[PDB]
Amino acid sequence: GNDSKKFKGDSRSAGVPSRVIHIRKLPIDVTEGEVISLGLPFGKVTNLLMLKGKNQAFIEMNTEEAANTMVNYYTSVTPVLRGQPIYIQFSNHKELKTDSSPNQARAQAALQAVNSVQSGNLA
RNA sequence: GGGACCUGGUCUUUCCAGGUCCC
Repeated sequence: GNDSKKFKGDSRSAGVPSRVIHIRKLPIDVTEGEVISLGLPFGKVTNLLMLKGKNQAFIEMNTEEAANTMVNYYTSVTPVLRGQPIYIQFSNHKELKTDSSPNQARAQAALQAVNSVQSGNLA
């Protein structure tokens, strides 16, 4: 039926079992909240890496259906941040990590603004 | 051989390819 061999895939293909998205030609003046904001209307986002020093970015969806729908819309449209359109496709990686730049400190902090409860009972 | 400038590719922060200018 509508089913297929979705058990494998890569960044140059679609239907990947991985929950990771990649963005190319990423703008410079753009921030961690923008890379999250383009993936939010597509489902829950639970990880993020800003690849500053390069025009690239990475994010992780909490669900495979959120990642599947995101690129399935972005496979026919190009997202834009601060008014600047840039390319997107699946990531070749699996689960978000950071191992090569201090820029990991800003990406792991921006996710807290998009996931905290911010309720008035806090102190 | 070196430097500067522009565009494209890109899979973890870069790297790579092409064009232009100067020594």
